[PDB]
Amino acid sequence: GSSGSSGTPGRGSRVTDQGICPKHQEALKLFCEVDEEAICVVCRESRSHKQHSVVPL
Ligand SMILES: [Zn+2]
Ligand SMILES: [Zn+2]
Repeated sequence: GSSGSSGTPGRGSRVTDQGICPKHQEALKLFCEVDEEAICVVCRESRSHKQHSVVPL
């Protein structure tokens, strides 16, 4: 009985879902708990994710 116990280690230990919004280009410091996508201060204020319960990444 064999098994594909082969894989590569994942280094980093740092968040990446807080880069920059490709819309307003603002430091992503919030995450829409309604769309499940990282957003920026502008996005949150934007009616787009304004009504959505956004949280501080
Ligand atoms: Zn934005
Ligand atoms: Zn949203």
